[PDB]
Amino acid sequence: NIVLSYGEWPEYCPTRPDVSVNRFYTLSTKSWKTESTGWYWKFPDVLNDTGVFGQNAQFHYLYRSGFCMHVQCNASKFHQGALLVAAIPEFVIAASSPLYPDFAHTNPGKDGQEFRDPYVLDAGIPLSQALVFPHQWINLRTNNCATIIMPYVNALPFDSALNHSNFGLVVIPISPLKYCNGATTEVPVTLTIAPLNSEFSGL
Amino acid sequence: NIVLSYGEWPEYCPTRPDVSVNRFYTLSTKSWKTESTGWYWKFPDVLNDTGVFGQNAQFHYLYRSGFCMHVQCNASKFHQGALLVAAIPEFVIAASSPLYPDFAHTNPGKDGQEFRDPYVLDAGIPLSQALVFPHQWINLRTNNCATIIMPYVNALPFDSALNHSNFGLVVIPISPLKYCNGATTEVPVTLTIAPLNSEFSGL
Amino acid sequence: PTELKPGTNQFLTTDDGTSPPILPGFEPTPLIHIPGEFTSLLDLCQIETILEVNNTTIGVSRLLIPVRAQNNVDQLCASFQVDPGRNGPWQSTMVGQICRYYTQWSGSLKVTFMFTGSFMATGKMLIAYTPPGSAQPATREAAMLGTHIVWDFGLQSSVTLVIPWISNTGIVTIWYQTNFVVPPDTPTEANIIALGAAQKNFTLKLCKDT
Amino acid sequence: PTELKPGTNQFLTTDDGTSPPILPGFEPTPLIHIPGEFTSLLDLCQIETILEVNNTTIGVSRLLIPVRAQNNVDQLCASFQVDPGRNGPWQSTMVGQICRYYTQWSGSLKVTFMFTGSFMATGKMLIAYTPPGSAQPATREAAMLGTHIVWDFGLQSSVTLVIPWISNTGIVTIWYQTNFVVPPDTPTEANIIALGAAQKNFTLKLCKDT
Amino acid sequence: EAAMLGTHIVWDFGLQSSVTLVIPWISNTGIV
Amino acid sequence: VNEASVEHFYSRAGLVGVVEVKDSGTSLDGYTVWPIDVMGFVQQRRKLELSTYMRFDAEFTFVSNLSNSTTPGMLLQYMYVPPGAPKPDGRKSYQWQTATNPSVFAKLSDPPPQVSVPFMSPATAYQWFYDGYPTNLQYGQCPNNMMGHFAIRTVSESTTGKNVHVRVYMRIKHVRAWVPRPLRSQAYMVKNYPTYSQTITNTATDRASITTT
Amino acid sequence: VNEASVEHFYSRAGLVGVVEVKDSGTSLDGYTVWPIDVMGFVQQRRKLELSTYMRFDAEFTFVSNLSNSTTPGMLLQYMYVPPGAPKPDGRKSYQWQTATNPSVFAKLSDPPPQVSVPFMSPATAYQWFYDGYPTNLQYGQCPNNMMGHFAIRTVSESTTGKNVHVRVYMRIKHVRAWVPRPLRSQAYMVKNYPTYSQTITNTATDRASITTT
Repeated sequence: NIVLSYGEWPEYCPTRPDVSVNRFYTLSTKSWKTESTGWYWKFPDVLNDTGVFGQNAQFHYLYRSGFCMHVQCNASKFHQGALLVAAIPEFVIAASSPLYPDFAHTNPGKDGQEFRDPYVLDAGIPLSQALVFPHQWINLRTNNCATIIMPYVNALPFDSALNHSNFGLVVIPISPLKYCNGATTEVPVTLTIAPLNSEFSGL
Repeated sequence: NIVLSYGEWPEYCPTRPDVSVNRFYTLSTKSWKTESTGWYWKFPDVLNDTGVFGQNAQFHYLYRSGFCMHVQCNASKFHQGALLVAAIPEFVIAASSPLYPDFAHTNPGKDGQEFRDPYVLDAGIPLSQALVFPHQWINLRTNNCATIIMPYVNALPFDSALNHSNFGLVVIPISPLKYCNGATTEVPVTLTIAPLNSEFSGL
Repeated sequence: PTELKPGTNQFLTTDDGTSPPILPGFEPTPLIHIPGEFTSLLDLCQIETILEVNNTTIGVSRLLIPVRAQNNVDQLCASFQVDPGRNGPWQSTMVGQICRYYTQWSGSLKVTFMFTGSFMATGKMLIAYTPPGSAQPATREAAMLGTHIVWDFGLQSSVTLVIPWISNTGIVTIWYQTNFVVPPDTPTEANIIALGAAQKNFTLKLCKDT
Repeated sequence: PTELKPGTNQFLTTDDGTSPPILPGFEPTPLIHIPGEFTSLLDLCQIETILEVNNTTIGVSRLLIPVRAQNNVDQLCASFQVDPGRNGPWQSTMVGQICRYYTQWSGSLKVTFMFTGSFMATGKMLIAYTPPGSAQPATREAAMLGTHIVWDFGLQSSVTLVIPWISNTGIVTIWYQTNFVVPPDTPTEANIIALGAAQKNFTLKLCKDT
Repeated sequence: EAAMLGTHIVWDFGLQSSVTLVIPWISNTGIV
Repeated sequence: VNEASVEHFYSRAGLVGVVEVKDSGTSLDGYTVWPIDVMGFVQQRRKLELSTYMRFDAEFTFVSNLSNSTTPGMLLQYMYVPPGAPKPDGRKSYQWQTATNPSVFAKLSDPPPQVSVPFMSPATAYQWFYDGYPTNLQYGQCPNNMMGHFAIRTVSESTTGKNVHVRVYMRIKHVRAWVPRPLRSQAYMVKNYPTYSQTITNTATDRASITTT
Repeated sequence: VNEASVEHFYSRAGLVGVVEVKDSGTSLDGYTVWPIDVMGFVQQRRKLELSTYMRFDAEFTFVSNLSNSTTPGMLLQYMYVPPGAPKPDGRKSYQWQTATNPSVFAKLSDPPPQVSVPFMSPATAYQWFYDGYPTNLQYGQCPNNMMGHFAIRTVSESTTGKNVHVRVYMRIKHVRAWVPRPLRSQAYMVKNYPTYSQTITNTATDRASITTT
């Protein structure tokens, strides 16, 4: 039903933002085609531009928060295929060589990024074992939605929002999307993220 | 009267066979001639073919049991000579050289095997000291019968019935058979074995 | 008045001793709570992770075993052995990778099957498990006479099989009970994915390099 | 402040010390019950085992001492000394083989005689025991004046003789008291077998290689 | 050997001069 | 179930580096420095990366000899440069004095020197994975995992003609480990970076078919 | 009556093997491996076979010197390869690293190294007699009596010209023994197998007659 990451709720350890910064932020919808592979957002990065959250995170010096993130998918009963959603702390991507990953890959922004090599998760680690992180399944016949709550996990009490990314959210289609002719080609995948117990310091 | 081997009764430590597998199994009769030397059965091997016991022991993966074994001899009062019956755990035969023993010698079957060199027990160990194992005497003037109960003794809790033999039963005529003319030449030696507290696992 | 025994001057070994502090009076940064502390590797064996049953001579397509309408009712979909330390499907699982760091292991395992097809699809599969001594079944009817389960796509989208015990072996096969049934305007083929894990009684012995 | 004594750096010896564990944290497989545990060699001396009295210049025929109708009534069937550590009949016994691993031994022994002839046979034997100082008896009548027993085949099929004490010597001889008596149609010769063992008070000292 | 795997008795002349066998049920068939 | 603990799995002492002073040959320099690196070998690098954060105390031992595996008595200095201090320039450099830098004086004849280093990080734990920039090269680096440099020296007036080989061993004590991470399938390319080769190796070996020893 | 115990009868330390590294001669190899074998000598083989099963802890000591019975200080490595691990191929092989393989570093000058090996069997006891096939050669063999290989090495850059002779001793501790077995009359032919010669030797010596010192 609902996944608590590592068994804990987020909590306070500064100025504490209220309802203005704690609302739901609905990101633009991704389309999952039969040919599609993967996405990863890697926030706090994703909300640094948008809204009041982005205003606080840029002009305050130190940062702490935790996130509720809801992934949900609109498909008919004639569409099939499965997704895997995971939240991986300190998710450090890599370069594949014929060498540093480019900033557009490391900090993809509010629109996320595509996997080149989902099988290695672009980290050189198997996707088979990505189930060791907090995860949920979306099987289009069983369910349309997945929800994960991530508490703040870092070595330091606070850290900077712009330099350091605490974790990343990966949505991968292990079983491809198949549909008979006449059906809608793209199946939309939308992402809604509400920060919880967020604190800012050093305005 | 009756020999408990090493002072213990067999006992459970799986499916437990009942009366169908716990009955008496009478093996074909051996004839002890004045010229005869020795026999050894070396079971569980002997019952792996015969009856319901053999059905269980072949198709189950692991095995445990203990045996009651009754040796008895039909002779008149004009026959003489003595036998020694022993049950030796982990009885490993050998080759005499002018070199591995042949499978017909190591696993003799339901008909047993003859000793070449009873004096060394075909192990290179003296027959004089075979009395250190659980043993009984048959002296044709004193008694016709010998009975030994052997509990399950192994290093492992269960083991395989086909590969590993837990012990062996040796019947040796230390004092040869003599009879005056007109008497029956052969003296029959028959062997009846009832397994006790037998367990099977991994069908 | 003391005497020195044969083992005196040696450092050869894994001995747990006591050394001098190199910086006395130094204060390490204090502990704070970090969520997610794992104190034993034996509960990393117990999470289900995707198992490559396909692994035929492909990428992310090695993780899923295809199923379709095969026009021959009784047929073998797939099979794999149940030993996690051996080279094969279990190398992708987490229980299989941390068995490669130890010499011995024992216990019970479970396997979970998810059917990924459309909501409209219907059928049955037969999932059989053969003990360590026996060779795998030749036919569907030989497979039902042992441990098995019949599993229905429409009613049940996931099924679990607990294999009873294993040591460093048992084979599990999947059979078509029925044909793959669909209404018109629906895709005719689908997938299944397996997830390997270890039970509570699983144990490990004598660490070794991988 | 310590000082090192003259015996410091030596490993020459049988000293019972303490070494470091080479694999700390390793768990040996637990104990289960195995029947037949023997905790002392001194109760292996106490089982009766067959004694080669014959051992004349033959195989399994060396274990048994033949008896027949000898037509001379008073005669010596056989004789053997009573020391188990010495070369001779007692090498076949178990008490004699584990005396060869020790320097000294002392205590009481017993000897058992079984008559293997036919149920129809009848007769008497005289079994005598001569102390360590004295030479063996020349005649039957000299043998009865010391320790002896007369033993009857028909009445008694086995007899026992406890020799009182011995140290690392005593001789036991067997005499014909009567002729060997049989009805017609019966074999005229038979055998006897001896079994050596040690008593409860037997002890061993200062282990040695064999 | 096929006969001992079913109902049987082994009978000894010296020890026992007579033996009895009760056949369990019959109708108007069994062989001994 | 004790051998499956996280504290037993990291237990033993193992070879963390091999270094040489070499003042005999064309190199008359006569000293060496060795930045403490736990992951220098790929066998231990892959076991550590099973965890994102971990906190431990270390125990170092120095097994030293000559090219003959002979150990004549001659005096060596093992100094310790904690993080944030300068390294020696040469044999006679003043950093070989400097009382704050702990040093150990031991002959080749003596049993191996041994000493214990605390937890040196400014953070509460060591980060083996860091997603972010500490301020291209800078991506994924932790400046706060540095433990210090050691730097062995032979105490000599000038130029002995002997090369001294020294082997360093490390134990992990009082270890505590946090959120788990999968084990790397791909081979490593370079020391610090995760980067992997363009040709992907499969995780499981191939068999003839999906049906099938 | 204490000297007749089963625990006193197995008590003392005794020579269980003699091995040599020999990098001086036509053999420049410079190392050796020694599979642990308790029965290597027929005197101890015959005492052990008095029991079918037994369970004990072992204690090893290494007495090492040169061909002169001289012991100059030079560094040796005594590793331990537990059952199920690979052996070293050569002097520089990576198995000489491998932290799981316990190793001891001791000079020839030092008193003999000493270390203690636990009970290593998967079974509850060691089987000196096994009637059966573990799966001709295979008859009567126990794969689970293997204790590991040791493998001494001199720690040397290359090719010293010295042969090192090392003697291994073993103690039996905490011994427990099960069902007794008679002692072998016949001489042994080959190491593992019971096989005996075609010409039988009598157990007791001959005298002139049954009558008769």
